Order: sequence, then structure tokens, then C-alpha cells
Amino acid sequence: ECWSVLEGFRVTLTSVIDPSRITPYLRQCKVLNPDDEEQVLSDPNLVIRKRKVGVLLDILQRTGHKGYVAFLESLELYYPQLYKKVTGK
Amino acid sequence: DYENDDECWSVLEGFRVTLTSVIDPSRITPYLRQCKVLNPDDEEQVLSDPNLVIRKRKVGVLLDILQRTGHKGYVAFLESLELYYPQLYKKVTGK
Ligand SMILES: [Zn+2]
Repeated sequence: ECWSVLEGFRVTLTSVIDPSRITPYLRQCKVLNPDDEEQVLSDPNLVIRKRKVGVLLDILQRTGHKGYVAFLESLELYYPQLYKKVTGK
Repeated sequence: DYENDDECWSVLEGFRVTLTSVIDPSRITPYLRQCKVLNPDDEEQVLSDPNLVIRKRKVGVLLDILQRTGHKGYVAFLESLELYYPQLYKKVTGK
């Protein structure tokens, strides 16, 4: 019954909260599993996702060769076909 | 060294549109943070949602997940507002 209470504030909550600000806390409370945090944080809108990856790349570039290597590592783990594409295998 | 500290990144520039189309950044920012090339601020910047319509959807999805955990999710959610959204915490608690 505690959640049915908050329903009246749903639009205010969904309007103010940036979820990535509180999912790390909620995950540590063990009320969000990794499949949960994925659905919340993923970007199915291509326009939005492109922007965010662009910002990520911009941040990594400022770290120089270190960020480049770490970025390639992440692709080999998580986006293997992309990794081969951009590294020419 | 056709990927030295100065030039490695310019090398990827030709693949930028494809990288930005395929990668879901939340799948790799945890890794990159563990590689120590992303600091917590950086990751908040990448993952944040400046578009209201998008942000609303995500919070709604988050609320539905949390509700499925019952009173434990309610208590955790409220604690997270108290810490990170104190004015919203006041609002929903009547204060
Ligand atoms: Zn309850």
C-alpha cells in the first residue's frame, strides 16, 4: 500500500529525477539487479544514444592514449564485431 | 607507431558515426571506470538525460521495477530521495 500512496506524485518524480543519480544507491540496496539497471539506463533512441556516445568519446580523448586503449578493450569485451571493424580484423 | 599518444584518437575519427550508433554507453562505462579512464563525474555526464521525455520514461520504468520489490524498494527509493533529491523527499513525505 506504500507504493499506491506515491502514485499521486508519479509525474513529479518522473519529471525531476535523473535516474543515473540514484541507480548506484538502489543497486547497493539490492533492489536493482544488473538487468534492471540496464533497462533503466539504456538508450533505445538512436538520436540520444549517438549524442551520449559522442560525449563519452570526447571525455576519453582528453585522456589520450590511455583512454584509447581502455576503450578498445571495452569493445573487444562488449562489442566484438565493432572491435574487429575499427581495428581491421 | 601509427597509433601514438597524439594520433590514436584521430585514427578512430572515420569510425565515429558507427561507434556512436552501435554503442550503448551504459554497457561499457562501468568497465571504463574500472580501467581508471572515467571518473564518477564523467560517467554521470554521459548517462544523464537532459531530455524530459526520455528522463520521464526512464524514471517510470525505474518506479515499476522498484514497486515489484515491495516495501524494501519503497524504503530504498525514499532514502535515495532524502540523499539526492531532498526537496522531492520533503514533497512526498508531506513536509
Ligand atoms: Zn509498505
